[PDB]
Amino acid sequence: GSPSEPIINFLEEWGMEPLEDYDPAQHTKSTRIFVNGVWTGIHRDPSMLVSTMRDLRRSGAISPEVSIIRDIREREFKIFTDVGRVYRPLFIVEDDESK
Amino acid sequence: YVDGEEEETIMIAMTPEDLQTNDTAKRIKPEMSTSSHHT
Amino acid sequence: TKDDFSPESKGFVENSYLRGLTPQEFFFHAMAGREGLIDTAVKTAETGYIQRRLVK
Amino acid sequence: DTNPRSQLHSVERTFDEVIDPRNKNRLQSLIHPRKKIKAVKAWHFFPDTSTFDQVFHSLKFVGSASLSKDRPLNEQLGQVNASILTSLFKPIEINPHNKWISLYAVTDKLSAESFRKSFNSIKDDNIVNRHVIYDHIKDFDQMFRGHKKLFEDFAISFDDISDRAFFVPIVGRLELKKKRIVPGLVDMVNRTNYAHIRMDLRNPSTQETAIRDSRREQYDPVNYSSI
Amino acid sequence: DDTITTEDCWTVISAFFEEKGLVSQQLDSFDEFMETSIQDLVWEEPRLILDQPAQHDNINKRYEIRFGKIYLSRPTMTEADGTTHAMFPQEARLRNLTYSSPVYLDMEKSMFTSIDGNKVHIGKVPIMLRSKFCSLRTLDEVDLYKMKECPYDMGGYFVIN
Amino acid sequence: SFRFCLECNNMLYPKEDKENQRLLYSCRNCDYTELAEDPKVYRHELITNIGETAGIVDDIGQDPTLPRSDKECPECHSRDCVFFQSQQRRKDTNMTLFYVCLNCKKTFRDE
Amino acid sequence: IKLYGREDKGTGRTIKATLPYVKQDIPIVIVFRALGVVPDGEILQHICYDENDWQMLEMLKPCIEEGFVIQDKEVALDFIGRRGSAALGIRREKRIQYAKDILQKELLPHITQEEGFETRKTFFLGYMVNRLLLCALERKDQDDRDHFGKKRLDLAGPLLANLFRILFRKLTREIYRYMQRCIETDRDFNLNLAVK
Amino acid sequence: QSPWLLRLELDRARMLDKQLTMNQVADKISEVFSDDLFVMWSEDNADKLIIRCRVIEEDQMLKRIEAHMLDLIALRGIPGISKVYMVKHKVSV
Amino acid sequence: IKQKLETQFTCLFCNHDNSVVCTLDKKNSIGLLECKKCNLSFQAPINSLSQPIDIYSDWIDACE
Amino acid sequence: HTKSVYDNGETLDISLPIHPKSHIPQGKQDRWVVKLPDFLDINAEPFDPRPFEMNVKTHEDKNQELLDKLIAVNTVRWRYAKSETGGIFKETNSQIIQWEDGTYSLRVGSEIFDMFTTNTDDNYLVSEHNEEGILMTESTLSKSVKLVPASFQSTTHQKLAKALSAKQKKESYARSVVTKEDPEERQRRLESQENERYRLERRRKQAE
Ligand SMILES: [Zn+2]
Ligand SMILES: [Zn+2]
Ligand SMILES: [Zn+2]
Repeated sequence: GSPSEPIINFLEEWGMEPLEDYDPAQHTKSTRIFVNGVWTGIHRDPSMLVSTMRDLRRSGAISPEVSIIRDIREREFKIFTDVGRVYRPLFIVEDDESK
Repeated sequence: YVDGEEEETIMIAMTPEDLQTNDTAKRIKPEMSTSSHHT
Repeated sequence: TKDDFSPESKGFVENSYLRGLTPQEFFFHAMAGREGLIDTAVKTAETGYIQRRLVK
Repeated sequence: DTNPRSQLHSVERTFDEVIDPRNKNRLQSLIHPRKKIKAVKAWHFFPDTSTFDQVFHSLKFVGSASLSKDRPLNEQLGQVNASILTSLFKPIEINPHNKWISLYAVTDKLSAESFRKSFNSIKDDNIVNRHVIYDHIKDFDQMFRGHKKLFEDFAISFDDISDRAFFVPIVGRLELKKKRIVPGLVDMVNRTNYAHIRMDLRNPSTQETAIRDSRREQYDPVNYSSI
Repeated sequence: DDTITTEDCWTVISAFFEEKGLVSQQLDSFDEFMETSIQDLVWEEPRLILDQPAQHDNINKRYEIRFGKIYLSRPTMTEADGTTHAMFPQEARLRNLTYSSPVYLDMEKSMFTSIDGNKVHIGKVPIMLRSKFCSLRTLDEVDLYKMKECPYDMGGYFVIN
Repeated sequence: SFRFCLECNNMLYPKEDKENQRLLYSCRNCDYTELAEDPKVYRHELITNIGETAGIVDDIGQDPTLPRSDKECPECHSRDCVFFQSQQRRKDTNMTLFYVCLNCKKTFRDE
Repeated sequence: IKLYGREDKGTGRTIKATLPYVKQDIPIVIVFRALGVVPDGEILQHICYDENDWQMLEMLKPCIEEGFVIQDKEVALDFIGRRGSAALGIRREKRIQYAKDILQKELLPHITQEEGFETRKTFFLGYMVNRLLLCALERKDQDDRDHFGKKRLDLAGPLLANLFRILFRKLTREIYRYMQRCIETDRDFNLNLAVK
Repeated sequence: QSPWLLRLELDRARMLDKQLTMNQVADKISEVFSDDLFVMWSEDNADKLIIRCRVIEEDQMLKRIEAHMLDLIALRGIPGISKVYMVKHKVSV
Repeated sequence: IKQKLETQFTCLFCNHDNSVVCTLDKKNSIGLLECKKCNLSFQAPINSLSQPIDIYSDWIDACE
Repeated sequence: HTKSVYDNGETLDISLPIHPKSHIPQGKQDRWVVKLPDFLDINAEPFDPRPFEMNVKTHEDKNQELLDKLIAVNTVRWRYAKSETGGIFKETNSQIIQWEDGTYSLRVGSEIFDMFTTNTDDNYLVSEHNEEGILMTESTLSKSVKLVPASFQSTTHQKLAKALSAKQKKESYARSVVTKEDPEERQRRLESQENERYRLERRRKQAE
């Protein structure tokens, strides 16, 4: 279990826009952002956001047991800091094309 | 670390030998020829 | 990968027991064995009840 | 860098390294850390002195209250329209439970244009008595959200001739939704608002001007402190 | 660089088991519980309130008590003769005792009136063995032998009766 | 598609004039009435194919779990593409493939 | 959020929403208006996110027709308040206040608990109805109940926390009862006797 | 009669597969509905096979009539027999 | 079709409990509350979604 | 045809006092609303080095001190600059940078924060007149602007990441203590005293 407040702070720092400023007609291509099952905002460049969140988690800025999930098909981006999630470790393959 | 929900969005090699592209006693590995390339 | 209908992707074990199974084949074979155990341990009670009603 | 002297030195270092916007060579010297793209134009970031006394609120229409969506209303008020840019809002509250906002605008294009031109050119001490009549249009339900911090939101206005950018504080956000008046309350509705409102432009009184200068003295005391 | 062999993978797995062990989830969950969860549960409803508009000169009196900090100790054993001493799990196993520690809560009382407090023992919580609040966490290999504890024992359980 | 009222945002139900013989969309919450452009009041599809290719996103080329082919793009003639089957998941759904180019990102078939 | 009506049966396919401390189900349009968004177009704006999908609009049409009878926020809240399982005979204003309470709290508590923050609740209701429609129109398979990423494990921590919450509430009630009994005698209780 | 029109487009391939005639469907509708509904049908050679109808506030009434028609118009066959298969049986004679 | 149902409401004139009967006619959109002891009759319009609690609340509002 | 509800024609002769503006927008009455991030603060007050030096606060919590240091060094400020000709001029430490692509960036010192602009319709700025209870419009808020750090290597982003990572690391509520006696001794001794005074009170009441 981890607090979700730093996650929300990081998301709001990197261009996430709240629900009160959201129009579904205007945002026909934005990604819904969920944090612990709560729809908290939207974003229009999910790739940079997920890259930044994953890099921060890999550097220790975010707790390693935080889940970062991007559903491209449903246009959703989910984050979980809940308690009770079963995880396992894996090696990381350098997937950067420019590297 | 990855949990079961995040596993649905990743692509996992089984062994580090799988990252790079006729004996009757050695086991046979999957070809995985459906895709031209794997990342 | 997604949308794979090849035999190895959907549970065909091409090795023998002497040759040795790969981890994917091992997991699929374990799934099938679990099916067998559940089926036996679930149908036993229905069979016993049918036998009792027939006897009575 | 917990030393207060170090923090002060960092502040003066940041103050001294400001690039002159007219210095094209130094502007081209600056490079984006990630984009690797040279700079084109620059503007100074300054606060606004004449507007700190007033109170500013960000007003938004929620849902069907959009003026663009209401096609007959937009056609009546003009397809930027000076009538929209010079509209008046009159909050009236009968009781805590019942509340709404009254909207007024200038139907005539010439009168609205003259009023907007007169209002946007106030730099002298001579104001013509523009007796402009405002007509009621529609009423909306309102909700208000307050900002815990003073400068939570700020709107930026630009000035190309001076190469500056003036920002103003935002106190709160007002949201409006379309309100359908109950047929059983139209008798009381007719006694609340008015069909017309006349606005008269007059020079501000000396006492009110002194009060506003005293309010502005918190920000700028060099040019506005009383003697 | 050089390629990564299977022996390198087993070195990484050995590092994992050197850091975590096999019962790390139990101990970590219990430590989280004892460290924060008890305090949060106490602060969930931190104010009991009793009011009495006495008229017997109207005096509206409110009586309210606040819950403060949680204090924990190492497990202790209290004998029939009245003495106390530090308890260890082997003694609890041999004498059919419960390996538990007292919990203390700060209660503050205030007497509100309008005309118009120290540590209280709230119970004993059983301690999970080899956790941060167990006596065997610190003991090294030699004192563990002197305490009749097996060094291969991993903890992660409680001793009730 | 159905239109909404321009003054109170409710649904515009169709209405027929007995005297004028015209199809009009009228809001039942007011007296607003707008002239209908088409006589297609209602249409029901017993067998439908919508949603088969409608499930497409512009960032589908960044998914690493999707297979990659070398089929020829009809527009820009690229040599890399990403394919997948039908997003509709009924029992009658075909097993045909939809290919997405990595430059123009359009959906095209192989037939 | 149940979807009543079988395929080609039961006339219209109405969508009724079950609410806590409410004896009978409620159509989605009435509760949507109760939250404070009356126009039907904006209800469809909240629910659907692509206007060209005529099928979901057709499926929402019976709900709009059923909810057309209610057209104001306050009558919607009153309708919520009649069925709220409270004591019979409560006045209209108190019923409306009870509906406001049962709507602000206990309706999606994980989102928020404060007043005037119901926009997120309306957006989440639209999201739930959208998911229900997407599954109902055979566009997606029903959720896998046996998926392991949707499960959680409770270790010693959470179990002991739940147990301690129950026991501490019992101890607090005992302290309350002893305090009530002791105030009869009017004594400066030690407070080390109330605690058991 | 009423200005409301009801026309339904039928799949040519499955209609030919079941070996059915448009006149047969028209007679079935006429029998079940007597003269309460006027019916017309496009011929065989039409590009799209269609059959219209006209009644003799009634939009909802026409919708209910269309739903009832789609539901319980039996062209031919034994009710209850959903599908039929052909099987070969090896018999010793 | 008139529907007659026995209700556990309390009359505000006779104070006797369990003596209130709700009679609603959906065809004419009307609802009648009759007291088995007081013999008083209360009439209020009803809608398609009406329930006896609606007429009871309407009677409560009318009484005050 | 929705007839106009208001036809009384009653009119108020209210006159509003208006002050001259130090600046006037040219060509368009457009303004951009910008949300204030946690790492950025606005100091409208003129920069006074001696009170600023005398009011630096030091806390035991390293994370709070680091956050205060970051927001203080990143705070938008301004001060009076004495010109070489003897005049006084307003000098600021913040600038706006526009790149070749047309995007805008807010610059304070060496730190650069990118701007993401989203078009907003029917959004305007108004001025509140509380003494008359009416709202006077000012201009139109066409675009909403969010401030985003330029890159990972920026010092502001690294300090924010460090502060947020070490903020959730410190978690210790329960405080240890040493028990020297039986915890139930107080309960039994007070029960004994209460039973004694109950007996005394019962005897007194029977004797009263
Ligand atoms: Zn209308
Ligand atoms: Zn292409
Ligand atoms: Zn009675």
